[PDB]
Amino acid sequence: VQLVESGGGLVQPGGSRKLSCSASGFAFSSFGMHWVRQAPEKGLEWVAYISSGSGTIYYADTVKGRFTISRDDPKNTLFLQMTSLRSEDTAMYYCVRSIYYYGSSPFDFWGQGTTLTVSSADIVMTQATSSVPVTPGESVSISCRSSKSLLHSNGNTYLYWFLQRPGQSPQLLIYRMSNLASGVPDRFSGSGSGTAFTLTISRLEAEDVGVYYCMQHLEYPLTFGAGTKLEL
Amino acid sequence: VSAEDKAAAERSKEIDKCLSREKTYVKRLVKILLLGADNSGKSTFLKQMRIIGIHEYDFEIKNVPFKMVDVGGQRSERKRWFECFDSVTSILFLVDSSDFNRLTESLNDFETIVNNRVFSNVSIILFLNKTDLLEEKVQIVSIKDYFLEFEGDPHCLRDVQKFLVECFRNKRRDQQQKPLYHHFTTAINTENARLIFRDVKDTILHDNLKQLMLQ
Amino acid sequence: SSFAILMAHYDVEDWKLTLITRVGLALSLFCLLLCILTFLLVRPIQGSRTTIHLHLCICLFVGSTIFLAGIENEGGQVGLRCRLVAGLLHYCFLAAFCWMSLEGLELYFLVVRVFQGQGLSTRWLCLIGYGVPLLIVGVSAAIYSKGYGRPRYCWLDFEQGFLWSFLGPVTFIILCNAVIFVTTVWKLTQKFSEINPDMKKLKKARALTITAIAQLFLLGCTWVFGLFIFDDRSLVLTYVFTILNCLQGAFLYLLHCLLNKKVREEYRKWACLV
Amino acid sequence: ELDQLRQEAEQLKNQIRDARKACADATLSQITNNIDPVGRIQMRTRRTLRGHLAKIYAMHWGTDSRLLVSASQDGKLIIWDSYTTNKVHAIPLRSSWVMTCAYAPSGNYVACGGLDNICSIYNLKTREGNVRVSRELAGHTGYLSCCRFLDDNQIVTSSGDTTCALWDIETGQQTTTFTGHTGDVMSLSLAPDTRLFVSGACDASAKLWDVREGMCRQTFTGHESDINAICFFPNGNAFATGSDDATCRLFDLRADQELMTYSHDNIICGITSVSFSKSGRLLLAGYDDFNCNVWDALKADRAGVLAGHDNRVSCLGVTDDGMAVATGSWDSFLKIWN
Amino acid sequence: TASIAQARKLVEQLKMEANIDRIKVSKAAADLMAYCEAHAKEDPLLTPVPASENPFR
Repeated sequence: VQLVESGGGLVQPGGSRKLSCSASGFAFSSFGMHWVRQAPEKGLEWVAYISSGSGTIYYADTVKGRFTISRDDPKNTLFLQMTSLRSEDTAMYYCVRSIYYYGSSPFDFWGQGTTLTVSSADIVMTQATSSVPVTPGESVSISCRSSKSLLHSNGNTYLYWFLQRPGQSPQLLIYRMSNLASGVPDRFSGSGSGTAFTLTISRLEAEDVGVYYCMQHLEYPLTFGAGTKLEL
Repeated sequence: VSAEDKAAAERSKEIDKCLSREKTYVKRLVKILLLGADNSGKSTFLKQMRIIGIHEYDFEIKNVPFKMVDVGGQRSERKRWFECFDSVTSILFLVDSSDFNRLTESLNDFETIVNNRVFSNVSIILFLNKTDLLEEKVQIVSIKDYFLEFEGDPHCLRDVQKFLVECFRNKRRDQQQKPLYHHFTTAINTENARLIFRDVKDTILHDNLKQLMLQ
Repeated sequence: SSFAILMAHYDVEDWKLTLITRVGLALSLFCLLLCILTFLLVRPIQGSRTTIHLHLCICLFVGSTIFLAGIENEGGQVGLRCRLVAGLLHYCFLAAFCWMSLEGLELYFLVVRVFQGQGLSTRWLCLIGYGVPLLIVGVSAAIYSKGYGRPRYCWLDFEQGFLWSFLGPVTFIILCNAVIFVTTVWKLTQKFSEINPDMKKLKKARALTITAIAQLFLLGCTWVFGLFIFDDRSLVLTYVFTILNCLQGAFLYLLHCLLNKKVREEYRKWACLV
Repeated sequence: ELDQLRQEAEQLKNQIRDARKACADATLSQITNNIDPVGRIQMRTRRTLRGHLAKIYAMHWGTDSRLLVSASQDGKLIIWDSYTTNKVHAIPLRSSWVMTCAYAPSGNYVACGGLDNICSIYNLKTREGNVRVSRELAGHTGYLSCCRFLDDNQIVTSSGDTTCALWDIETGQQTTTFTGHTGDVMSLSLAPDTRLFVSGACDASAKLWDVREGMCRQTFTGHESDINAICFFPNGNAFATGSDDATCRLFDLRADQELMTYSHDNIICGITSVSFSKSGRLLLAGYDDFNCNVWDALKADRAGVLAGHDNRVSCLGVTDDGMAVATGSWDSFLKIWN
Repeated sequence: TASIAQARKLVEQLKMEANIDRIKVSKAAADLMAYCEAHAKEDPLLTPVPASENPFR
């Protein structure tokens, strides 16, 4: 598939802005859309969520009431509109696809994002460490912590592992805490105990470095961790 | 109830609405089963009706849908499985009359088809096809050279026509719970739909009134 | 003080009429209740006709119960109870008549257009049946709210012609259904020979006499006589009206429930089960 | 000549008859005359699946015992989640008169076929997000009765032209054909070891077939009319058939003769579908009397009845874990029983 | 000589169907009931399960 976003730039305090996303290669009329943000030197944060059929919309707590999310099915274009920007809105944005039915793998394809510059029930995650020196040929385990049980009554577990290689968009490593996504080498795994989770990589090789992230999707909102950087 | 089965329920509701959009069309549909012969000009009749293994045709007349089923010479199937046409309201039979040597063959098919159990509550619409070569052959070739029970003269067309219709009609055991109909068409190619429409309307009215008469 | 006072126009009083009214309404109420039960219980017969039958039976039951309970007044000053009783009776009987009109329209679809490409949704039928009576009662109350209640009865006063508030909707219905009935019977007499080929003249005649009488007691044409009850010099029509229309529900069941074959089959199945 | 060959065939038939008769040292009823009756089975509806607009004709369970596919004579397949009565997929078909369906073991593919004489194979896991057709298999001269997957690349097909075929999906060409019946064929089933398969053919005869060779190994007789259903016992050396004689029969492939007959005097309608249970103790069958009957296989008696439908029952299925039963009938509803 | 070929084919089929190893009925019945009784303890339809673990309860 393919997703292309547009609308970045530099703005003065006050005023408004608009961002657009255009899809190509798949059935846009059966998927659900998420908008995610990123600080210049820090972790990720969820911005907004819209669903196919235009039935449900969820917004973020930090920006509710200034933003609006919308879609147009026949032209395959998704819009986000923002107003009254402050210095706390300097960030780089991304779009995400996800589909929900029995057996699906949400958060599979990530776009390329864009840049924008301006002149107590939530579950909090904590990343174990910021940097771990390793060598090729060894094995590595990277773990993060949570504040509540992530096992729902129906057998599921909701923690997601993504990877961000240098200068690229995120790619899915593990969905629903134990599974493996398509197009990924078979040397990855994931496991952990209640509220404490860990991703395992064997046979460290080249182009296997970056920063790893663990995300939760039990109940809105979505919350990220700090991120863990790896040095080979 | 788990933030992800809610999306599943929404997906199921969308599919349910998409299905329920079609019930109003399924409930107003009339099915006809077409039977004919290789020399009976079935293709010309279908073409002139302004339409378009098994062929399907769908059209509409005066805001009523119609579906027609063409069996491409599978009548060799003589088992109950092949009687899955129990929803049909009429059987339309095209039969030739100018080639006398084949007439008997047609009857042997006719008596086989209309005497099955599933078709006891359906109507039969008979077409004697093209019915104008007779006007130029009854004075040339006598119809007594192939049949012996005929009583009239070889040249009067009306006697021959009555004889043909009687021979076709005398093939039904416990003749009819719903009547048999018949017409003569050569190249009309314009009026056939009206005749089919009237006959179907009469059959459905027959059933409605019999339902109303519950004493 | 009988059941013929609803369409009365001269304050008729006689004890024989009262006795006829009591007996007829008792039998009607019993039959109608058991009608509603049977139509709720038997499965193989759902459709538009079952729905309209059910609603008509409910309306008749409620209206007859109210009438038999509370028509007679104290004979003096009129309180709020008498006015409320008058309004409730007016609403109930108009609802029954509208369900009868819907029955006529169903028959039109069934016999005129044989094609089964039409039909109505339960929601719209319920809206039409119970909606127009509410509007009529509301407008009538708004124009002249002092007409409800009478010195001797809790029914509509004769002043300003207010009684026509019941004879307006009724008449217009009959003159429509009277058409449909004729058409239906006519067509049966062009078809019976082709549906029952082994019947003689008596069988056919009896089959065209047991069906028409059954259809008369839904298309509410048995009421026509009552439109002429306006003289003290004409009591034969009043007696005909009372005796025939008090037995409406009993005739409905004897015609549309016992004499149906599938209903007897389900009754026998019920007996076998229990 | 012809007479000598016919006489040799008659001698071989007499040899087969004598061999079959010599091995009948006991009846099935006498060995199992000390086994406790199952008692009474009172099953009940757990969920009712609604949405079809016409008559159901076939259904198949999945390999995880949670998902199923159903098909009707309006041109639609539906993939249901049976736990929450959710609809997972709705696939439109190209022809309306379709008489079989199947569910691939790996959970990636489905199949369908009918009066168009062509078998269609559909793919479920796609990067674009839709379910799209992958293969069309053609080559038969008559209508199509049943088709069952074997692997992700090999499929088996039976038609009413008196032949059966084994197909390689990747290439699109038959690798072996089975001939030897006289009348048309109705139903087939596959053993757990996936090396042999059985089919019945509307001549009161049934045959067992070998896949790796192409030759018929044995045939059995005994009915009096068409055969409408067939199924495999769990261990792969037995099978049971139903017929329009209202009589059910149980055959074994190593005794080379008939074993058990199920019949009753109050039944005058034939059998449409037959299925087995996990332990082989319940034999379930749908009839034309508007219901389904639960038989004790080793006793040949009536153990239970399922009488929830308003029309003829034509689809019956049992789970891979043993937890549910599914029924489909002409009333446009599916039911799940436990 | 189509009839001769057909008769020869029928004779070959019958000859192949003749020389097949056979056993008694009692052994087959014993194997069937043994298989049934071996797994009789794990059949949910024949023997019910507690209500708590049932997906359809």
